[PDB]
Amino acid sequence: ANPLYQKHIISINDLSRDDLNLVLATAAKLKANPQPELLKHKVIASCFFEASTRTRLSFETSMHRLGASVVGFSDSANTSLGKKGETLADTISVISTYVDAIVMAHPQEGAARLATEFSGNVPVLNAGDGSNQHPTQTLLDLFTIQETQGRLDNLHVAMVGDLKYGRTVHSLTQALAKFDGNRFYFIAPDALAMPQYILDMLDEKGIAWSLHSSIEEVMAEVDILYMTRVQKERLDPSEYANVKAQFVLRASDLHNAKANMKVLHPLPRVDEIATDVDKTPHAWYFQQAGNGIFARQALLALVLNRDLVL
Amino acid sequence: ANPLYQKHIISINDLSRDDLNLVLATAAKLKANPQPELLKHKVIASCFFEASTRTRLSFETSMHRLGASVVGFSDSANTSLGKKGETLADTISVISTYVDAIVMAHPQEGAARLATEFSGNVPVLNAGDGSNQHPTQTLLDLFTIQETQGRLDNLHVAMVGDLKYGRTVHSLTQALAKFDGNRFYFIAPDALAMPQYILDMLDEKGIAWSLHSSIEEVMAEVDILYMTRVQKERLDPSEYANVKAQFVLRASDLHNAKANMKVLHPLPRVDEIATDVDKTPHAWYFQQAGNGIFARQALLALVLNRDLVL
Amino acid sequence: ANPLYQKHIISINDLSRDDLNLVLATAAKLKANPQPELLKHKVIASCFFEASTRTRLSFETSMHRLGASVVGFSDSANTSLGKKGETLADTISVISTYVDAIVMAHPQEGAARLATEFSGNVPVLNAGDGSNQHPTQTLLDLFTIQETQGRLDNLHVAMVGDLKYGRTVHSLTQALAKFDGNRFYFIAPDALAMPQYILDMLDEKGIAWSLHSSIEEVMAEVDILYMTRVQKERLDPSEYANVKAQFVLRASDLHNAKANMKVLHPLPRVDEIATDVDKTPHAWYFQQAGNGIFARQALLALVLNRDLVL
Amino acid sequence: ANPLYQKHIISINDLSRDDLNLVLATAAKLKANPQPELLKHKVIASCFFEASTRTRLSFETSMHRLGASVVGFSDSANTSLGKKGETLADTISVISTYVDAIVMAHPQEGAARLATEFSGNVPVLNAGDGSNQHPTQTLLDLFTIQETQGRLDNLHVAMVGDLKYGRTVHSLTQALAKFDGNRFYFIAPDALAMPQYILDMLDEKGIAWSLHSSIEEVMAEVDILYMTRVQKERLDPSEYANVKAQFVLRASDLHNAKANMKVLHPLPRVDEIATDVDKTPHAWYFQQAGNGIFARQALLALVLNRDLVL
Amino acid sequence: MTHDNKLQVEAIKRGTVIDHIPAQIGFKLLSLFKLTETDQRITIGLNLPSGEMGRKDLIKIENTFLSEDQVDQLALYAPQATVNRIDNYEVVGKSRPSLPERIDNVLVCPNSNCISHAEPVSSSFAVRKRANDIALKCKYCEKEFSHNVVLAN
Amino acid sequence: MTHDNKLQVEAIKRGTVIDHIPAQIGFKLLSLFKLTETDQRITIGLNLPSGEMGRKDLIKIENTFLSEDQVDQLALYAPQATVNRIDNYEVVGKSRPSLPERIDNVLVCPNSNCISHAEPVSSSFAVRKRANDIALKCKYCEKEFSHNVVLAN
Ligand SMILES: O=C(O)C[C@H](NC(=O)CP(=O)(O)O)C(=O)O
Ligand SMILES: [Zn+2]
Ligand SMILES: [Zn+2]
Repeated sequence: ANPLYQKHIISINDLSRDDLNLVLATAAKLKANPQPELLKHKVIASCFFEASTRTRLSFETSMHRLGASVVGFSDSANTSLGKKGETLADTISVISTYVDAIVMAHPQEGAARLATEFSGNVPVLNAGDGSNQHPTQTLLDLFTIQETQGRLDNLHVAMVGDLKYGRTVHSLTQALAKFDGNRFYFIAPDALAMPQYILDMLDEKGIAWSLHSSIEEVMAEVDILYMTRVQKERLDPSEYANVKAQFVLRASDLHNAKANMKVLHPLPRVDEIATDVDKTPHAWYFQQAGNGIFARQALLALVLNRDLVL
Repeated sequence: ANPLYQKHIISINDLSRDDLNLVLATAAKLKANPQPELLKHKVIASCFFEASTRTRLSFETSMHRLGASVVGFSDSANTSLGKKGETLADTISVISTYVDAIVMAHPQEGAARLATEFSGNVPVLNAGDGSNQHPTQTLLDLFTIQETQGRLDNLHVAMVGDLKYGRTVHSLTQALAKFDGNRFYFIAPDALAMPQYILDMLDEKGIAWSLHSSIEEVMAEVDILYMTRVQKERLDPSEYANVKAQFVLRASDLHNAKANMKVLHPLPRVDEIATDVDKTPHAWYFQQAGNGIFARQALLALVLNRDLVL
Repeated sequence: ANPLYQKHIISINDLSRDDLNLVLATAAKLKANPQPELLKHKVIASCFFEASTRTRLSFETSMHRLGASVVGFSDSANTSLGKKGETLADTISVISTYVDAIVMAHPQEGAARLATEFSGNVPVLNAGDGSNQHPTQTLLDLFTIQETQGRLDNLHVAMVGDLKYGRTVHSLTQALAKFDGNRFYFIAPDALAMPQYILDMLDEKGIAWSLHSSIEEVMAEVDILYMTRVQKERLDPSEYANVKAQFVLRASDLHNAKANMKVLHPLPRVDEIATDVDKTPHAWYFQQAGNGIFARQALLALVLNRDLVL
Repeated sequence: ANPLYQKHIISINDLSRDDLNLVLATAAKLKANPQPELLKHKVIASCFFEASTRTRLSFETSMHRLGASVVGFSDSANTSLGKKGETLADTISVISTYVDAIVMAHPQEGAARLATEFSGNVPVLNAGDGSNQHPTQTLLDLFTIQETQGRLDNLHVAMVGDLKYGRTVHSLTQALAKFDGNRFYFIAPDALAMPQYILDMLDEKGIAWSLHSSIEEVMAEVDILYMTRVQKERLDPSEYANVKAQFVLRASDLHNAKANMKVLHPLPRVDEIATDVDKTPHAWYFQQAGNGIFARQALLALVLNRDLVL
Repeated sequence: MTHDNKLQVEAIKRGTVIDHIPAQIGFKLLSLFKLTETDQRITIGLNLPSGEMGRKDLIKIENTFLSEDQVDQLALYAPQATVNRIDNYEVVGKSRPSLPERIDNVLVCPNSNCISHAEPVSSSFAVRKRANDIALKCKYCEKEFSHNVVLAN
Repeated sequence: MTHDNKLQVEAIKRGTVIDHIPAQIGFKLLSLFKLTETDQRITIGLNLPSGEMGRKDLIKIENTFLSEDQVDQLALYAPQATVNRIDNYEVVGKSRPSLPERIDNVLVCPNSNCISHAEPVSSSFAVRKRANDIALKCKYCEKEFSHNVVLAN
């Protein structure tokens, strides 16, 4: 049965153009006629080693929207699974003999990957592993994009903000280079510029991209404006002040945005997107979040379900 | 359909004499023949921004007793929804696009009200907002009163304890002045006396009330003795010692209590009610707590359910 | 042998009119002609179990300005004393074997005195024992008045702020209550009223005092305006703002004050005194603060030197 | 009257070529013939709101080696100052009434100076105000160079490490920028580059500087190799390891260095300098560290003694 | 009113004129209710003697017509103030600030814990007339407060 | 003085008439410089039509004269405003705003860690005109920023 059936969703690099598409068709279906007891009797482990309430609450809602039971923890504070030498492997080993699938966010890279080497037959799912992958957000982005733009090809995507350290933005890029004809505009502080490996990757794809210094520049050509927050802490309170003013989206900036242009942001936003934007039809963050749901049970369904009946 | 259908239960001042009555009839019915799958497929968000285990555990039991699914957090420690400028509005905005209704306790006044301005079509429910409202406790009190006394009219209610700072006692008062012929006896330390606005309100209602200095005074006339704990911290360890002895209920004090008189206390009690009282038929705190359940699903049912079929 | 020789200064109610004068009298000479080698070869233990950096630094400077050595601590993190259960009685018994004088601040009432029971021949000085006493502070308060007003007898003293829980004013009233014809004006919110015992104590010794609603009422007849700080916590954060504004000194309010009129504040101040009051010549809390160094010096001088050749 | 009399040393950009010499000149004499009773009867408040044990101990030893008394604190746990909201302006105003000099380190920029506005006639010394200044440190840096190299003019100074966020080097460059013919070699990773303003400031005063990829390039022409520590956090823990190894001194790298070549490091060091570099005669950061005691002494001597009979 | 001193014109074509504003209050009205945001000719008179008082602030907002709402907001600051509608250079209608029943976003809740503060919500107080003064109850914390305090907040 | 008050804005005897203030700025001026806090008869014209600037602003501050300094500070807001000295019905001296060495109190500091933000400390910035903009450096953090930045926030 299904390609993604019984698979471990860890990195998006593992996920083919087709896989994304598959996920994407399912998500659209569960959004249409939701099937509440698809995971009936399954028990999922929501192991939030690094808490991520926004994400924890999302995934769990998803689990519940398909009638699945949930057990797990959040924040490694309660989690007495922090003895002196309590290895994640040893934890995963035991959890496997309790649950049907495990959803996990860890504060270190590849912990989800390691997790699978000890999960036995239980599929593991990465709700984030350090400064590496966060597959689920990417899938939630792509769906919102496709659902708004009507496609995932030839888009003029505008990424804004912390290009250098931004977990999500890296994966988003990765996904869209898996498609044909996308043009990227990278607007960011030189202090926080997109990694050369990404750019290096994009060239091999024969992918046209560009570095910009201010949103205005690409206000008009954009269809999808992805925004991210500028983590001040990785900046001097002063340079962050010269830099700030430069990269915040106000709605006055929207007067150029073509009709279909949508502004996304993994959330939370704070300084980067003003309340003015909130009211304009171009504003999509909150919607983007709601869709975190369908992209999520879509994945869950395919993974834990053989036949994709919808 | 139903008056309270799709409504936001925030403040009891919003709630009419009739509304309370409605809630009160439903609660009595669900206590009679419980309907376990009334909220089947609904997903509720138990957002305990300020933890309140007693209350969290209660509401959630309620949610489960009507077959509803639950997602949420407790204590804003795990809740990584505490970034630098992470606004409650922005949180509520996203949560709305996940759940069916939200139950929340916040450490600040009107956060539940604000919550509704960003909840869209999702009803919000106040499990407490600072030093303001706590509708649910009041409804749980009133039911226990009605269930014990047989009515909510002409009662000689005796409030005891921290009248000045006591969240609950203020709302309880508010509710009973919505009914006819109740007489109130306010016994409290002058340092912790009932706010003049409340008293001011009660006069406009043409409501007879009285200030007393020791329970003995009204031992006999009372039907309902509401007790609350004296928060020592808002007192000098010494004045609290002169004051203490004065306001604790011992069972020897009960020899006068007429048969039907019941002693309620939102709980936890500590110094205020002795173990002696626990065994006397006049003792009702624990019962009062159990009823937190029916008053709670009664509300939940009406709110999230169009027709009130029971 | 001078009166204050080898005695522990524990309470203000321990010192007579005579002893208060002798202490205010010695301080006058020290502030004039210094004795830097007076306490040379002395070692005063400075023990602050209650971190009181402000009080401490003054005591410690006082110490070093008399030629004495210091060893000690602050809080109970910088302290490894009395963790699982070692007693204070034990600590003292140990410490009073190597030092020459013990200055200690403790969070519990009566600590100071309990220490005098185990210190043997070593003098204990009280920097503060919770809500109880703090003579050293009063002493300086008295020296600032005597010095500004030229007399401790026949005064008009206005005491504004948190009168009930203010340990400093309770002390000042009793000291001032040992000198002829003082008249007092208590200006405090209903909830922070000068506790009755004191009020009784004044009445009994034929001493005039009156309650006022605003400092404005008495600016004219006032000589000394001792203001205190209302810790908002002792009030609900909403209750605070209503009466607050009735109790905050601004330079405008200063217009009808006698020439000699001085405003005092133990410190720290936060809102009760406008910064514009600093440029006004009546402002004297900082000069008050410095006199703390002589009051404290005088004391140390008297308790450790059999004869004060001054 | 000597130049530096009763002045607050706040910024390096406050001191002239003349003042830098006079400070480095006095230190030379103190290191030779000591004046232990020079500041006897002095009380310098040592206030560290930013715990800087290393910096502190040196200042405090400097103090005691001049005969002065000390009172003070560290962190803000050992401190009960400015909890709910007392101001720094207030703290100073209080403290500057009993002490003779105030040495303070603060985590916020400009604290030092704000203190000079409220200290009245009392000199403020800056041990450090966040990313801003720290003259005392530079002073000693200058004294270590002058002393090792015999001159502050005509040098080859290599500055390796975290150039952008390093407060110490920004200062050293400006001081050195007041003396003739200094040439500079900046060896720093792309992300930790000597911020442009400084670069501008050099260019403007005809001063030679160049960017190099490795310390190896210049070992030969170098006189002073001032190395700094790259706090890995300013880089992702993975980014750190790639360029890291390009910026760590080992005794092998030392082979082509001039005789006089000295390696400096403010301390602490962690990886940037191999321990094998300690046995090499160019290593001078510890000797650098000790000269901190004279630089600081000289200062204290100049700011508190009208005439330095030396 | 309109400036027609010894001999000098200074009359508006069309629009609203707020007169009899207590002195030192005009600017507040100006900022508070952001009467400045416009692109129309606005003429202000600071401290102008009248028979009704030897000082008064006077604002004329050309081609703008204050809704009965706006007019009523002026009730907490300039009640004696009159609001005259001009059209064709003559008063086509006088009206006075009646005390409202709800004051929006120009007041600040005194309650320091009130959710309002940190958040993107516009103030709102249930206005109610009582004994000594007007009580203003916050929509959020539901705390009643003497407007004396609220304005002085 | 052309003083063509056929209807728009007055003219006085003594005082200062700040003129050619550009667009909305005027309000900023009054606000920032507290030119409303005086018994004096200020009289403001806002969005006053002037085809040579489109719409400009005028603040007439009767019997009041600004110092070379008080004038200077206007350089950042209304660089081309001609301050006027008037003490006997006609102009006794015009004035062009000239950049000043320092700018105290009016500004705020872009660097949040500036101790300046919490204490009773009036802001102060040295002005340095460096090509295509103006650098302002805090008296405190000693951190230099573009006036564009210092002005935004
Ligand atoms: O017609 C009117 O409204 C009365 C009129 N007076 C005014 O309008 C005076 P004002 O300019 O103060 O509104 C007049 O009779 O001249
Ligand atoms: Zn409020
Ligand atoms: Zn600054």
